Amino acid sequence: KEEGKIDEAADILCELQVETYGSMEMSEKIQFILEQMELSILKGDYSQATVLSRKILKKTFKNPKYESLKLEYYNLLVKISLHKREYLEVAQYLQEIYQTDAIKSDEAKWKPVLSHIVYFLVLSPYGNLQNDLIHKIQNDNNLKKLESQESLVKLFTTNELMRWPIVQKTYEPVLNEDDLAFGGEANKHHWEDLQKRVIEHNLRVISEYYSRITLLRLNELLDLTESQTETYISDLVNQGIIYAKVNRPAKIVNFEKPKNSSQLLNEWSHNVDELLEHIETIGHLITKEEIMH
Amino acid sequence: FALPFEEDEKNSDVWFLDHNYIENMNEMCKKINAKEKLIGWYHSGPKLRASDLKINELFKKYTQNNPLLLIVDVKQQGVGLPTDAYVAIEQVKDDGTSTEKTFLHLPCTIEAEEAEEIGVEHLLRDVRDQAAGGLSIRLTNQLKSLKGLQSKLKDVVEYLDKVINKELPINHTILGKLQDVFNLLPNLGTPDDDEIDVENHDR
Amino acid sequence: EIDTILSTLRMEADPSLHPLFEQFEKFYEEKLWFQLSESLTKFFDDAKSTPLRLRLYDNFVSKFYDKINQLSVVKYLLASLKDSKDFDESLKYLDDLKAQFQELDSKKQRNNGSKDHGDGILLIDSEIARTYLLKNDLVKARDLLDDLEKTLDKKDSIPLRITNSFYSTNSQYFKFKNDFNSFYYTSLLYLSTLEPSTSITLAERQQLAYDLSISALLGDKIYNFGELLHHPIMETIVNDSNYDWLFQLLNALTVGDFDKFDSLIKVQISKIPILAQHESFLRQKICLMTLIETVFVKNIRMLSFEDISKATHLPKDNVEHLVMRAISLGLLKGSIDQVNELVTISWVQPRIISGDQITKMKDRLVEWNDQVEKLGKKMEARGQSIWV
Repeated sequence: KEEGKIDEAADILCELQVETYGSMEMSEKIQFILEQMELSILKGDYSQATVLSRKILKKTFKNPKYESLKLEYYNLLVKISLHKREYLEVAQYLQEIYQTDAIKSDEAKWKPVLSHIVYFLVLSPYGNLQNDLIHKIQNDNNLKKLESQESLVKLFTTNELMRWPIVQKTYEPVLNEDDLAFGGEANKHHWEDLQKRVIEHNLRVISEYYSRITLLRLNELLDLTESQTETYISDLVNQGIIYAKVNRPAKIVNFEKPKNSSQLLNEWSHNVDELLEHIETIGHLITKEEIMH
Repeated sequence: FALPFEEDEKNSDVWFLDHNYIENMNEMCKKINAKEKLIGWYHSGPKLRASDLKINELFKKYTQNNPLLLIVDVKQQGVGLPTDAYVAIEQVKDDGTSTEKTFLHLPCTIEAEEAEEIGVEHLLRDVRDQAAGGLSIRLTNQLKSLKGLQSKLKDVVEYLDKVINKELPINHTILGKLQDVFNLLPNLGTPDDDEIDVENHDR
Repeated sequence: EIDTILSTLRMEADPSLHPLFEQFEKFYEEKLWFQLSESLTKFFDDAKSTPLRLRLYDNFVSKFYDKINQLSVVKYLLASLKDSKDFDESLKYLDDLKAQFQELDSKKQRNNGSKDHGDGILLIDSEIARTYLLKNDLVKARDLLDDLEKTLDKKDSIPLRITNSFYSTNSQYFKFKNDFNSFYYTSLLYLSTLEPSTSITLAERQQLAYDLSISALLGDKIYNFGELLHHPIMETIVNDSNYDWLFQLLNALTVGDFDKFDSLIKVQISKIPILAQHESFLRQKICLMTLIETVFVKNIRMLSFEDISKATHLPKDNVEHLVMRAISLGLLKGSIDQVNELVTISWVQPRIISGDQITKMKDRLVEWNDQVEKLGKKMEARGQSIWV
């Protein structure tokens, strides 16, 4: 490891554990697999590390002794997912660190763990599953004893409009200056990803709110030019979040959900019923006023 | 079951009611069926009173629920229900009004058991004027239903006049209800209407 | 006896406040303790700012606690500790009385057959939370408050006094944090449930009216501007100079006149750093108020942006934001055609309905009443043969 034969050393420990499991303790088989996983990050074979993790389960961390190992495992799985750039997964491993009995009780120890969650949850694509996860976070009071994390997360739990050159500037001397969020190295190339998140969140808002809008107007909002804006709507119609139709000459982009004849009329039946309940209760309070005066 | 109650003619604030009587009545009826407990007291109407508020508070001792005041009208007025129902509830209000005891209307419905309903059907044999049966009968209901609404709306119009010139009280519950009517009002000449015509051709 | 302790307070006060103490002692001798309650009340109104109030009451707890009315004693104790500048001391007295009832109602309830000590207990708990809000341990105060709130709603019929004190603690918390919105609703309950035998002074009340007006101006979901002006508190105080201009800001929003608003703001934003750090909230509010007003009063519910642009003195870029915000906050709901250039609103939030609006509401109703009646004659006419 110290030598240049670091690369040979990874292949050695790795091959071994396929056959061997011995008459070893629980604590030792896991101890060897954690070691093996690290080596394969260093060697740069991330796929090998993926194979390695699944031999032990997460039914072998229920015991309090194995918490030091539970934590080391949950930390490792993060570095793996970070390389393949799937942030949904990263946050969920970190969520379980926070849910650790050890981590939770100590003041100092919840602070970075929670902070780290917030950054990778937002960076995940914005879908239906995203919705329920970022609002669980929002409800916690640990987060409200901080203000730095709270300002970023708050933006995507509302369904307001927001614009990239503004969001970029706000957090530039806060969290772009904290590494393992934005502005690190690999994280310098994730500051560039933050752009996509803002747009894809905006399109949710805009579809619901505008039933019809000009495209020429749309490219301002998202802070894009025409080429970018069409691509991002097309992908997003396929994903199932929104349903839309986009016109290529440079006319109008209509966001809509299909509504049949029968459906529109059903709403119109319910209006009518509800109006007649309104009028009956009104007659009762008039009768009632005669008693008052 | 009846309680002996003698109600005065000099005032409405003066009444005799036997507390000792109520328990004896309850324990005998407990023997019959033991799912019966005090849930209020009936007034024979004809109309609501504010001396009933003081009586409500007395029945609140017995109850483990909030007393139902069931104005059972004995005058059979109106073609609809002869029951309006109310429960005494406590509120503050936006006016500057403290600790108010006041009665909020409850919608009235009727249900009957299987044995009870078929008792009615044995007694009566009438076809009713509010039934929705054959072509003729529904033709009658349709005209009757419409004229029903017409009567209630006309009252509202003359009630509005009576706030604003004859100084009846202004109340946010009454105004608030009318706002809702206007906001959820249907509209024609919309694409909703064009579709209604199309549905109309199919029928 | 008590005469000797009492004498010291009599020396220090005014000569004209000297006779008042002699009457308190006159009743004590005679053993009329209803009459002593009444006599005690008087001193407290015009001199709770004295430390003589404090003294007086301490001697009274010791020699009277089942003698004068129980309720009068605990109400005094709320007043007393507002006058004590010591908090450590405050905690000590609250806990002595609280402990004293627990043993006492075992004997007390059975022997008389009645008189509940749990009414005192709530009045006591209110003052403990109040003390932690004045020491500015805000985590502690809040958590006693959630527990207390569960407890009040359990008790079936709440005396106005208890719930009044609760609502005071709730007000004090929310303007320290400067959540304008949370404060507004809680103070509407405070002004309502207000006790007839005063304990919230005129002086206190005028600063509360002010606090409310600031909250309404700088908020973002307050549009009940008129209700405050129709409430006795403000009906009566419109006659003092520092209570001209503040209200004029609130009324500028109600009628939505931007000419009046821009000029007053120039002056007062300079004066008051609260309007200045919350400037952005303040600028938004007139334009939102305007949006919701125009749809509601009109029988149409589609408006061209041109009309909206002219009213709010905005470009088309900002009508589009304003409309979007109304939808987020939930003050209007609707959809936007930027291709027809309309905003078709489809729902309006119910709000306060004033003299002018009732007339507008009323006319709409006459038209539909007459419409059914005309229509009904034809339906009488047609299908004459059968009405069976």
